[PDB]
Amino acid sequence: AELVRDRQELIDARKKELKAYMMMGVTAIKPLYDSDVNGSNKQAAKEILKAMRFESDGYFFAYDSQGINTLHAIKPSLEGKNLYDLKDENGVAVIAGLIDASQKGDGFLYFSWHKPTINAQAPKLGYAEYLQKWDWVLGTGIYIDDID
Amino acid sequence: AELVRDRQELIDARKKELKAYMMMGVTAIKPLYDSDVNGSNKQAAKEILKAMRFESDGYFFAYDSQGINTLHAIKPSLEGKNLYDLKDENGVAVIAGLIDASQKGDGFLYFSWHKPTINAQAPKLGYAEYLQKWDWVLGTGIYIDDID
Repeated sequence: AELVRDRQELIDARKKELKAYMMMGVTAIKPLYDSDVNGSNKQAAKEILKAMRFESDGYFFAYDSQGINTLHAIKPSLEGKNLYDLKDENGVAVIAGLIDASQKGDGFLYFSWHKPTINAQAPKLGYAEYLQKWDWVLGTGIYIDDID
Repeated sequence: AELVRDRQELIDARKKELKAYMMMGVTAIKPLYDSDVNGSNKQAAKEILKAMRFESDGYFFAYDSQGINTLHAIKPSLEGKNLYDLKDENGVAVIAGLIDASQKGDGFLYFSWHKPTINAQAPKLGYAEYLQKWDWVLGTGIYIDDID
């Protein structure tokens, strides 16, 4: 019960951090987002979000409501690909799950994904917010393999 | 000793957060900073940094090595003023202390400053990093009045 409690404390602290990091990304592009005329500023906002880090493994991605990648800080070759049907190694439908979490739920989803610092899959806790003007589900995450 | 220990744990957790937030701000402007030609991109970087928040009280400021404010997210009327001699209510030379912390020390300084959410002075822990190309001591902080 105690070791379980300590783990949940660590998770909850990380969820609070995730909301802060997301706020930083959303506010960093706010001048562009607010002044946008039919997508004129999307390219500029992409360049800012893809540069941002809160640690080596701490980066942004975004997908539209159809599951098409609109930006990826780590693997920009994903941009323009439809990943709606993508499943992780445990059968989690990651992209569909993030779209739904951000729109209909609390923004959070557990799944496995490439982890930059080891170039291999690892368990992650993702957090996404929906930016309706651009139809972007904008997300980031923390890796939980240290806990787990 | 226990209540002292819990306070130090809270402080250290906040210092870790501060380093993350600073990284986000530094990386958000990296494309601009890296491609800058003699200050051409400073204005654009200011607009991004002044919009960023990690909470209502979580924002950026910057001063040059002479103590001249170069950006302030909360009170932009400070920009261009020389605040090198400024002292808080406890006689802490805030601007000189941040310049020195960022250049010669560990980046951290305790001082009191206007806190947005109460529009009044409150104790703060600041963290600054030096960006030499622009001579900006770029900083942010967390308010500690809750602990204290």
